[PDB]
Amino acid sequence: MSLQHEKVTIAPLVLLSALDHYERTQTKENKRCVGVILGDANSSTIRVTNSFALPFEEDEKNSDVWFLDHNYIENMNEMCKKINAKEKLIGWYHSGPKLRASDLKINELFKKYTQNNPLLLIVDVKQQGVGLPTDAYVAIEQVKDDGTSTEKTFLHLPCTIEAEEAEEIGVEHLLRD
Amino acid sequence: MQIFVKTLTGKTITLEVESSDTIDNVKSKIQDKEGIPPDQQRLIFAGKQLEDGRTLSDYNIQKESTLHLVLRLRGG
Amino acid sequence: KETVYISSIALLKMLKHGRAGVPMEVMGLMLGEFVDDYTVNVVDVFAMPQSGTGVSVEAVDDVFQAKMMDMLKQTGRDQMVVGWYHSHPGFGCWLSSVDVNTQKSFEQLNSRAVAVVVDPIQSVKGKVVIDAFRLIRHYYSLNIDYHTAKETKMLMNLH
Ligand SMILES: [Zn+2]
Repeated sequence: MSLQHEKVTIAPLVLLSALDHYERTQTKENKRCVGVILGDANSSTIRVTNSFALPFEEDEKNSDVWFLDHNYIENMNEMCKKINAKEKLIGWYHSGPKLRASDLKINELFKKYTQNNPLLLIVDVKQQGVGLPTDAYVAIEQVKDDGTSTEKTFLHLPCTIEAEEAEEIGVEHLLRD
Repeated sequence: MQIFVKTLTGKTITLEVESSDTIDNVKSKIQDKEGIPPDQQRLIFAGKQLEDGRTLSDYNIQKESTLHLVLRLRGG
Repeated sequence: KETVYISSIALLKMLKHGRAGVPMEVMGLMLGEFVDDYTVNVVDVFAMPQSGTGVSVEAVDDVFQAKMMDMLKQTGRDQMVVGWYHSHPGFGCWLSSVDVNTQKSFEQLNSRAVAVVVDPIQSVKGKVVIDAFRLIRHYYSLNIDYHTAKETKMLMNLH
């Protein structure tokens, strides 16, 4: 009756990983970093638990123009597979702050690597505002009330930060002062 | 001929060898300049772990080539 | 007065890996930089294919360690290995005989190398059981501390 994916939880480590990626590539405020997210996307709730950075470059001025290293995705994910088979490739992330005209085309690229409709996680690394610096999206193709035409579009999913016991210990430790 | 052996810690080591050298003896040639037992050395080149039995001619390692040293990682 | 500074991702990666391996030991490499004579920064860590029991662990794939270090350079992590970490599920932090044989091989390539040991079992809310060590063979313990505004606001989003 209803879509399967209704909710998303993100591990703290994922958020800190996106932030470390953006910092270490010294991404200029106009620029953004892009990577992969891993986890479990079979239950209603999508669990984002790990991630890794991608080589990614784009034209500051135009949207259609970008490079995403196909070979790196394949290489790094197989590495991850050896270390942890539970964390499967479920989508991608970028540093935002918001959706960009190129994200639907970039998302189609990840459909090759995910067993399900990919999940796009934006992590607003500059953390402006109250409320989580995360927004989750899955692309769907909706039949516009034409009623035969369609319109490929990002569907928003609400987010929460959920930590395992180990991450909860680490975070409360880090938040010591 | 002069080759290079970079480590994952940044320190780089330079060796002078000849293409008629077994991987077993190359690890011994590393223990002389830094003190690491050969049994604890894993040699990598072009994605391949060098096997102690073969020589440089089996891996086509020419002059000024760069090897990468990984260590045996053992914890208890 | 020398201190090992462990970044947020490094601590969370090591804790998460320690608890997942239970009841086995786990290990991995530590990336960072030696800023000065009194300061070691561990910015990042990673785990290679390995095998462990309740009281041992060893790395299996050695290609993986080389490869991984090139992937990170490609994505902005230029830091190199400053040491290694493994877990003592349930029996505290200290260096065993095996760990010394491994640590000295590390200290041969960098006299400032570090060996970190975490106890996933004894680590609980309000008590993180971790320690950093080096040799001279006996060994000694280095003080551990943690470094940013960006990470801190981000962490406060949990709860
Ligand atoms: Zn130990």
